[PDB]
Amino acid sequence: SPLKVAVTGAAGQIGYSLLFRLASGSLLGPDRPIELRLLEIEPALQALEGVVMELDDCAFPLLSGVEIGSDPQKIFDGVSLALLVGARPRGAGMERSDLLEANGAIFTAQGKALNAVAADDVRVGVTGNPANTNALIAMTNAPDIPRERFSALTRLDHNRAISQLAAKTGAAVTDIKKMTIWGNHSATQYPDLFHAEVAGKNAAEVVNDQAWIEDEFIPTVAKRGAAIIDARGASSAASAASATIDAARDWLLGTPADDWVSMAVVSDGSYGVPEGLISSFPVTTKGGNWTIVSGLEIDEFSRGRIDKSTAELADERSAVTELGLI
Amino acid sequence: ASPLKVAVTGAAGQIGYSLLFRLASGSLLGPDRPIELRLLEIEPALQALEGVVMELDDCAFPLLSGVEIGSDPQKIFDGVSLALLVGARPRGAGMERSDLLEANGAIFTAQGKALNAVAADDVRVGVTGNPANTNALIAMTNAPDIPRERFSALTRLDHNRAISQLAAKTGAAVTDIKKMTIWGNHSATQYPDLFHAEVAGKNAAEVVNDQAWIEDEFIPTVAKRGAAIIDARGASSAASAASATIDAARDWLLGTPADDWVSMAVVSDGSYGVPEGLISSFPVTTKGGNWTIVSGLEIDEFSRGRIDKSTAELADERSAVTELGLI
Ligand SMILES: NC(=O)C1=CN([C@@H]2O[C@H](COP(=O)(O)OP(=O)(O)OC[C@H]3O[C@@H](n4cnc5c(N)ncnc54)[C@H](O)[C@@H]3O)[C@@H](O)[C@H]2O)C=CC1
Ligand SMILES: NC(=O)C1=CN([C@@H]2O[C@H](COP(=O)(O)OP(=O)(O)OC[C@H]3O[C@@H](n4cnc5c(N)ncnc54)[C@H](O)[C@@H]3O)[C@@H](O)[C@H]2O)C=CC1
Repeated sequence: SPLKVAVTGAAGQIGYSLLFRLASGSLLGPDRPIELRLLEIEPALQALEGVVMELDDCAFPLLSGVEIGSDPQKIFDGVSLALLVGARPRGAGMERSDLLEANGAIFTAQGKALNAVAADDVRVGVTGNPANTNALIAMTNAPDIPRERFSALTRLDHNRAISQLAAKTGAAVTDIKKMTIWGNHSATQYPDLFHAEVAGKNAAEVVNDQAWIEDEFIPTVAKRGAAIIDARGASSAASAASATIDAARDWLLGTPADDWVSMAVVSDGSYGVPEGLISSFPVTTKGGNWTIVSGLEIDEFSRGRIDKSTAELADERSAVTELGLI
Repeated sequence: ASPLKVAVTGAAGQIGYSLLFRLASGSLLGPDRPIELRLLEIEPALQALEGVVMELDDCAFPLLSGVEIGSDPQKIFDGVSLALLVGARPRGAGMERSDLLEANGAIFTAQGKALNAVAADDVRVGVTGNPANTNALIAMTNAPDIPRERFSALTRLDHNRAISQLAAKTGAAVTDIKKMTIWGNHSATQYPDLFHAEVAGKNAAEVVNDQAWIEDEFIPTVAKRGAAIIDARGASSAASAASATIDAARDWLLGTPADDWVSMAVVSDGSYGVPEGLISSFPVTTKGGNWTIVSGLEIDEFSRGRIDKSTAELADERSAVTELGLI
């Protein structure tokens, strides 16, 4: 039976990479058909028709059907996975608050729609920026969907961190395990080498260089989005779509034993992350359910960085509360 | 498995951007066969290419064993077993499709020589850049030490587009559609052949039962699909062209299903009255990196007319690149 998958922002950059991955089998593998439900805003519908034409022209055996629309209550109808990509990208004259203000209402409305018409088993992945806060907004506006069903994307941060570590250590990405991104999808994010493993050995022990971690690794990961913008002239697209795919796939199909991934999810207070925030944690997944990895010891350096990020998250929560978005 | 060395030219372009990430995540060889990407561009695009590689790196693809970038085809093609020649000017910005022949041909003269000098003995070469058939003809001719059967031009997009149209018309799913054939040139003279195609074990032309629909709607719709995409999106069909490039290479290397066949523009041995030595689209089955033209098909009158128009065009293009000294 085809999985009903809603994708918002389907005519934009990320969408133009993502839809073809989805329809070709990148999400659930070669034996699981997919129904795509694509949401856009009015002046993009024509372009969306174009995208659908290309989808048709790929002759994808797993693509059971495509519906397009501009009403979230039509498109989210009975969907089991909602990928909320639609939102404006970061502009050059924008402060973070500018983008937060620009995009939040989207998630108020979409959270309400999901609450009204989504399938009982729905999982909701939020890619549109600011990811964490937009997920908080959607979650809060869908009180009849379990709060655990909402996750903001920090998987791009996670994969970027894996890439940087792999490059530094001369290891293959398949040798890198238990990478963690803590907190916000922003320049305050904390990539944690202290619980990661490179080819079976503690990553911090392998790289043996605190000054590298602080001066090169962390800010290269944290500011990689900006670096991509500078090198390419626009924010990440194909890699954001790939990260969206990885996160949703792992969420639905489960994480490898002896590994974990980064997902921004609602905090119950674990690791001193304020309750109610959407914050990136190390998690394992099984049967569509995530579990925050337990028993980790948080060193003083890591604690300082994590707190910096959660402080930023709390500020964002206050800001959207003031705007009346939640 | 040891990483397959795959060259992709035009890597910083639109098709490239839609192609590389699917290649690196396993679309070509499946979940357990790593690949080494070797990416070729011209100098003004190298900076953009760096950005692309940044994104590739940021996907942390387990199958992507490594990436090399450069502008020297002798270096980038070194040891490759698959060369996907996507690099070439597209239509637009002062150029119509007919202008591409002279604009792009020399690329393939040069890359042909490069491949001849440095590619792995087992190399297969797929030409996407337009005009695809004639560019493949040029590449093949300038690589005399590589078997002629190793070169193929992409008609798989036409093929997939025709499958799409047929499935929509008949209310069938794409999995119902078998034995689609595109004959001839990847151009407006292409001939999508419903007479040998199947819709779930039924003759496709009979299922549609409407010769007027075939001639007046189906064929021109398939032919002009690129322009339709542009008119709708405001940008060209990069994702579906990338998808077709992947399909063709994948089926070439891994083989076609036993109940099916695909379209590939390959060198003609005179089969079906297609002048020898043209790179022309044929129905083919594939096994282990080799193609075989499907034999014994009865060519009806109408089909014959259309096929001959397309091969006539291909002959004129061959003559043109011969006059230009590209072969
Ligand atoms: N979390 C992450 O790792 C990353 C997040 N992003 C964010 O993802 C978002 C999308 O980025 P791009 O695709 O590059 O931008 P884009 O502008 O190319 O595409 C956004 C699309 O969303 C559509 N849209 C706007 N409002 C909508 C609504 N209410 N419902 C449905 N669709 C709507 C627009 O019409 C547009 O086509 C941006 O906010 C960007 O900052 C981007 C990269 C990485
Ligand atoms: N056979 C088919 O079904 C299709 C063929 N095409 C053709 O594919 C070609 C590429 O299309 P797009 O990606 O849309 O164009 P594009 O302009 O976005 O990209 C072309 C890229 O090729 C690069 N390039 C030029 N000369 C090169 C050389 N000697 N070596 C390496 N790279 C080189 C350019 O710098 C550019 O980055 C065009 O010729 C287009 O007409 C396009 C769609 C379908």
